[PDB]
Amino acid sequence: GSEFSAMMYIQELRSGLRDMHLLSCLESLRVSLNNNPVSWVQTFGAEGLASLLDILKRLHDEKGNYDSRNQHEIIRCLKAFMNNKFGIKTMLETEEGILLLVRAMDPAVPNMMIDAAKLLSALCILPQPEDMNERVLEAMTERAEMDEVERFQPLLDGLKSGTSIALKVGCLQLINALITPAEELDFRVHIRSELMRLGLHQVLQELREIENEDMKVQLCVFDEQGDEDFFDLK
Amino acid sequence: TPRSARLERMAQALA
Ligand code: NI
Repeated sequence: GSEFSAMMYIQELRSGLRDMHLLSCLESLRVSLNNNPVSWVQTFGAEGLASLLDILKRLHDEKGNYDSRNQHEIIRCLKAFMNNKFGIKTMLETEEGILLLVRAMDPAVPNMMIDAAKLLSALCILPQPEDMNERVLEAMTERAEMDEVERFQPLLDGLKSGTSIALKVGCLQLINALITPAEELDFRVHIRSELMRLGLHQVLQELREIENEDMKVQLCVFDEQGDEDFFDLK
Repeated sequence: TPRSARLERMAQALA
């Protein structure tokens, strides 16, 4: 622990701190969530998570030299908090958690988008609850309306030549996580077609030239699933 | 099924 230190973090996070004071608090909490056992994460709990999500909302609502670092450090704290079942369960109990992870998919902050996309991908493949992919898509829809963009555009932007290989891989990994776990053939075919129409068709040609095994693994999953679906439609 | 093996490969990639 200590257990007392968890309560101290909550009190600090609720205190109205900003800028580098906030980042310094977040960095200390990120270490504690990584180094302490799950029991400590449970002591920090739903209330600790809620304090983190309230700040992240505020950071969006007020459009700050430290904003992008504070948003990403919060995402790092969520990455640690969600590295166990209790954390996952507690995040999925929130009303706004998934939406805030989707709003973290900003390709202009690529390492934050990578971290958030990985967390989302892991939710989608969970045995339970089922159909987390649907909740992710609901939140992508809400973000699209709020940002006035097409809903898959952030994922496409992540695949543009110019981005890091790690971001490209995380984008295609989330695409696969949205499609592959779905039981309904016609839904898989639909989503795939929506991505193709937005521009994935052209992008894929560029991705296949990349000599990176992690990319090849995701392209393989994507192409096979596509092939099976079209087979099943005949 | 082939889809379930694929899901397992996605999980292994995330780990
Ligand atoms: Ni302080």
